[PDB]
Amino acid sequence: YRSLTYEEVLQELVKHKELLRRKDTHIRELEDYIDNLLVRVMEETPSILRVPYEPS
Amino acid sequence: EYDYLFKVVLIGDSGVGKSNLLSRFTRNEFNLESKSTIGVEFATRSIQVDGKTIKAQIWDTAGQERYRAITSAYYRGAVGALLVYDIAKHLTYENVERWLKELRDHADSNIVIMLVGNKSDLRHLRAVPTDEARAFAEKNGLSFIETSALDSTNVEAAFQTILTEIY
Ligand SMILES: Nc1nc2c(ncn2[C@@H]2O[C@H](COP(=O)(O)OP(=O)(O)NP(=O)(O)O)[C@@H](O)[C@H]2O)c(=O)[nH]1
Ligand SMILES: [Mg+2]
Repeated sequence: YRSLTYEEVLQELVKHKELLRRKDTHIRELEDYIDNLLVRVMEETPSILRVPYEPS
Repeated sequence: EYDYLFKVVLIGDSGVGKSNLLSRFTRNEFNLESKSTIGVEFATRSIQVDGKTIKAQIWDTAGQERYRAITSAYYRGAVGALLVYDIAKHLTYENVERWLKELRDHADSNIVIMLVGNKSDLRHLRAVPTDEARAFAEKNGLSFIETSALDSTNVEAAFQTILTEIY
């Protein structure tokens, strides 16, 4: 933590911004997958999305 | 069985209390630590209104994003919609016209819409005057009600009204 130089916390800030960008990208990929899957579930077997879930 | 099966959708900004309105109506349950809804789901409740038994099929999804791949299927066959805002957050009310446009663009012309001001329990934090929202609803031909999923006020009345107004 406080053992790092100014230049070293700057590089770490850079590193964590890169990373957080990648995590946001991944979240969007997961969200997209979910929505695309759900379109098919909703059109084909919407009962799957019921709460509580009852299998057919 | 039932005399009628009505699909109703919940819409409105993230955080306004859609999922807790659903849980309160269908199970008389409320969760203070509820998180943004992932995916899409529905829950059912049968009720006696006007001497008829209506199976209400209530759909729910997060309101983080107005339009998604699931939006058309979400609105498809829906005959009722609860358009919900948070009385304690004026921004959620400002966005009501945007949600109304999403309806007008993707739902049936004859969908019955009920404007719902939720979190009425937060009296001390009110940011949307009742008269303001009621006037908007009137102008736009929408029924209007204030609810609290937390303390249960008007939750059944909101759903009862819209289900009634679909027949
Ligand atoms: N005080 C108060 N808090 C409420 C009320 N209804 C819901 N909340 C709280 O508001 C937060 C969001 O509720 P939630 O139902 O998850 O909102 P949502 O509209 O489903 N969110 P999302 O669209 O992102 O799924 C939660 O902490 C919940 O407990 C209410 O009537 N009063
Ligand atoms: Mg929700």
